[PDB]
Amino acid sequence: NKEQQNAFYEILHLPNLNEEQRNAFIQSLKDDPSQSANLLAEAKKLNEQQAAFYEILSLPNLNEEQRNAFIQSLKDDPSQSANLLAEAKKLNEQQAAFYEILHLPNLNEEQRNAFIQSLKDDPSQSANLLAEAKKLNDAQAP
Repeated sequence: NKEQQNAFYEILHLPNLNEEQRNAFIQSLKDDPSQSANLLAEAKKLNEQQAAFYEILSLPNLNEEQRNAFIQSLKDDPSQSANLLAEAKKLNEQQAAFYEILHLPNLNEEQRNAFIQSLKDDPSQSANLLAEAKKLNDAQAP
C-alpha cells in the first residue's frame, strides 16, 4: 500500500523514540497494516510528547521541583504539550534574567536596579532584558 509506505518510513524516522517503542509500532504495522493512520498518529503523539520531556528536562534555570511538575503536568495531559512547553521556557528566561541581573559582575547598581525594576514591570521582555544585560556586562568588562 502507499499509506503503508509513508507510515512505515515516518515511524522509522521519528527522532525521539527509543528502539523498543519504534519496533513495537512497526511490528503493529506488520500485524495489521490497515491501522496505519492510527499507529502513525499515536506514534507522532508519542514523539511530540517525549521531545517535550527532554526540552523542559534541559531547561537549566529551573529546579527539579519545577521541572518534574511540568513533566507530571505533561503526563496528566499530553494534548496541551505545545502550551506546557511554551510557558516553561517563558519561566526559564524569567528566572534566568532575575538571577543573572543580580549575580552579574560588571554592572553598576544604577543599571542593576533599573534592570530589576524593568523586569518586575514586564517579564515579556525577560529574554530581551537578560540579553541587554549580558552585552552591557561584557561591554563594561575589565
